[PDB]
Amino acid sequence: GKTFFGQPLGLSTLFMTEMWERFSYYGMRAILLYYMWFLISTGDLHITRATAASIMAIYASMVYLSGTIGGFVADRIIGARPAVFWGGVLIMLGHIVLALPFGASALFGSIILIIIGTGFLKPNVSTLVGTLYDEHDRRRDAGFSIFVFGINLGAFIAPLIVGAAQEAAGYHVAFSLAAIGMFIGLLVYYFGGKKTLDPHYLRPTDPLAPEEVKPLLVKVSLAVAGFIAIIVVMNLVGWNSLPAYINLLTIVAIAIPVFYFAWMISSHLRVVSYIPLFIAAVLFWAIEEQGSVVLATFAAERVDSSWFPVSWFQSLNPLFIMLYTPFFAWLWTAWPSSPTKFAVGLMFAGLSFLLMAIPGALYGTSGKVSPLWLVGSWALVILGEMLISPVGLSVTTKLSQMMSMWFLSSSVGSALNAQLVTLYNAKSEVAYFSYFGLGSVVLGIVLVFLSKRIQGL
Ligand SMILES: CCCCCCC/C=C/CCCCCC(=O)OC[C@@H](O)CO
Ligand SMILES: CCCCCCC/C=C\CCCCCC(=O)OC[C@@H](O)CO
Ligand SMILES: CCCCCCC/C=C\CCCCCC(=O)OC[C@@H](O)CO
Ligand SMILES: CCCCCCC/C=C\CCCCCC(=O)OC[C@H](O)CO
Ligand SMILES: CCCCCCC/C=C\CCCCCC(=O)OC[C@H](O)CO
Ligand SMILES: CCCCCCC/C=C\CCCCCC(=O)OC[C@H](O)CO
Ligand SMILES: CCCCCCC/C=C\CCCCCC(=O)OC[C@H](O)CO
Ligand SMILES: CCCCCCC/C=C\CCCCCC(=O)OC[C@H](O)CO
Ligand SMILES: CCCCCCC/C=C\CCCCCC(=O)OC[C@H](O)CO
Ligand SMILES: CCCCCCC/C=C\CCCCCC(=O)OC[C@H](O)CO
Ligand SMILES: CCCCCCC/C=C\CCCCCC(=O)OC[C@H](O)CO
Ligand SMILES: CCCCCCC/C=C\CCCCCC(=O)OC[C@H](O)CO
Ligand SMILES: CCCCCCC/C=C\CCCCCC(=O)OC[C@H](O)CO
Ligand SMILES: CCCCCCC/C=C\CCCCCC(=O)OC[C@H](O)CO
Ligand code: NA
Repeated sequence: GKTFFGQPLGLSTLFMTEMWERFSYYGMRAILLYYMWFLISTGDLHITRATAASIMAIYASMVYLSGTIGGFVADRIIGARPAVFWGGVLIMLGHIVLALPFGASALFGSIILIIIGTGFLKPNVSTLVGTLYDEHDRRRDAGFSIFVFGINLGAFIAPLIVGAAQEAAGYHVAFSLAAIGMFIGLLVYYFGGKKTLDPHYLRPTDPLAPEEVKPLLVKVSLAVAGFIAIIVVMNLVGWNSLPAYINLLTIVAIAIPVFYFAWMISSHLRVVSYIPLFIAAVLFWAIEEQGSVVLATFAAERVDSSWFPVSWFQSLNPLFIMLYTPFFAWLWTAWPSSPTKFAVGLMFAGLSFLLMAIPGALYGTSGKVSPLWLVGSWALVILGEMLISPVGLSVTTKLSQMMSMWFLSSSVGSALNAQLVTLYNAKSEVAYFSYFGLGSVVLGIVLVFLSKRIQGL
């Protein structure tokens, strides 16, 4: 029978939908920080570079958090297929906003649009992949792997294409390419979906019952009122700078999992066992998410890249994932506990940062070093990713609220980054990499020691 790599044909539509959406997202990620440096350098945007770095991290943190809500809105209110569509429209508008002839004044609107749009789309394209398969279809794992390959393909080519356009034709043209990529995704998604997706998913599959509407409304309104209350009090007492708002969002992103732990623990052994795994994932993702902030800074300031666009380094994360997956797929069938995998994963992340301490220690920080240092850094952190990422969902489910905590681990890690990356600068380079690299190796060794008990729990 006709398939797409052995899978139902609908996977082709969803593969390309996600590939082009990830193209738009990671094309933006690869130039947004440099764009803020440019807006800063012309006096248009009145922040420090450290705040610009902080923004990048909390942006990612909010995007991951937003994805924790989009499943519910689709399943219970609008349906999965319209969530992916309108989510894509919002993503597209978010890039259009940065393509328009504005400067710093458009940044917040773009960020809000992409936060909301990505939160609608990302959980719900993954849902639709599952809908391709009946309950006990054994292809299900294979289809999701092919899907993830589409994600990485889009992440790989976007910095190449969008980053080259940015240097040749300017930031506005480059962001317009991100919007067009999403537009392409919407075209394939809309017309391909009708031919291959079940019309059942045009509507919520668990619509709010009559008595559930009001409690939901009350709960949302109380949250909005509380948040706005905190913001007026912040402005009355004079905590109204941009870093003050970033600290508020940091606190919110960390509090949400902390309150969930307190809920489950006080309302038991397995849950206690998950604290060190969640912390290990948080720290892994912190380092991994710094590729686009701290390593991107290092790439622009300290690497000799005179002959190629410096945003291209952002292709190495997905490149290594793609290159490594055959070897790791063979390893998991030829061959370790998940707590051991997390600990070794954190150690590789720590090594990836220790490695970057060497060129400044050996050559000084005033010159430029070879791109191969960053190539080796991403090689190491992605090695850890191959250990932690394929199992993270599994371990957290082996042990609904908590299922979402796996996805929150990368939001918390990015929120931690919003604080940490403000410490990175030309003068702190070597100590920053040394401290956080060694610190992550040491905690990886701690988790190794704890790995047996956790295995029991
Ligand atoms: C099984 C996974 C393999 C990945 C391991 C990769 C480890 C990376 C080590 C760093 C090597 C790059 C540093 C060498 C370098 O910078 O060369 C500079 C020189 O070419 C310029 O004069
Ligand atoms: C049980 C472990 C909890 C995980 C928390 C992760 C670490 C969180 C905060 C560490 C912040 C202090 C680092 C400041 C620092 O010394 O950086 C060094 C460098 O910037 C200059 O020497
Ligand atoms: C597959 C299992 C991997 C197990 C690896 C065990 C740990 C490997 C290497 C530990 C090296 C950490 C040394 C850090 C270091 O020397 O930095 C010193 C520097 O920070 C002093 O300022
Ligand atoms: C300039 C005026 C714009 C007014 C906005 C109203 C837009 C109304 C319809 C736009 C056409 C796209 C709707 C299709 C849709 O609902 O997608 C969900 C599912 O994917 C349908 O297969
Ligand atoms: C579902 C969570 C929704 C949370 C919404 C609040 C998050 C809003 C923005 C993310 C943090 C970005 C703040 C910095 C920023 O917006 O840059 C604006 C320009 O710097 C203007 O100076
Ligand atoms: C609903 C269709 C949405 C499709 C994506 C929207 C992008 C469409 C066209 C992009 C045109 C934007 C040109 C960017 C631009 O003006 O460059 C400015 C230069 O810096 C100097 O003019
Ligand atoms: C965080 C701010 C964003 C808040 C947006 C969430 C919207 C909150 C409540 C929306 C109510 C959902 C529509 C109600 C509804 O469709 O009722 C139909 C029922 O299925 C039949 O009784
Ligand atoms: C921006 C978030 C602050 C809270 C405002 C969100 C509330 C938006 C809509 C709530 C309207 C109540 C929904 C009831 C409803 O329309 O259901 C109709 C039934 O389906 C009747 O057949
Ligand atoms: C949901 C309604 C609550 C109000 C809008 C939600 C936005 C949430 C957090 C705002 C944090 C981003 C602040 C953006 C900004 O430009 O602040 C910087 C100040 O202008 C510095 O003086
Ligand atoms: C699921 C629970 C959600 C809990 C969210 C609680 C957030 C409560 C308070 C946050 C207020 C702290 C922000 C103000 C602040 O830190 O100022 C930063 C700088 O010191 C100002 O210069
Ligand atoms: C599908 C594999 C195609 C070949 C690798 C794709 C390259 C994508 C991004 C490269 C990021 C920039 C790295 C620059 C670099 O590695 O140059 C190393 C040179 O040997 C140093 O002169
Ligand atoms: C268990 C997987 C670990 C992968 C091992 C491969 C990495 C082997 C050595 C990495 C050390 C990188 C430093 C190389 C170095 O410092 O050379 C610098 C030269 O001066 C550049 O000309
Ligand atoms: C298995 C391959 C792993 C390759 C990475 C090995 C990393 C091991 C050690 C690198 C740590 C270098 C620290 C450099 C340092 O802190 O020196 C400080 C100097 O005084 C410069 O301020
Ligand atoms: C010059 C560097 C100093 C040498 C450091 C290398 C030490 C390498 C590994 C130490 C790990 C200690 C093993 C403890 C352990 O694994 O416990 C066994 C159980 O499986 C733990 O749950
Ligand atoms: Na360059």
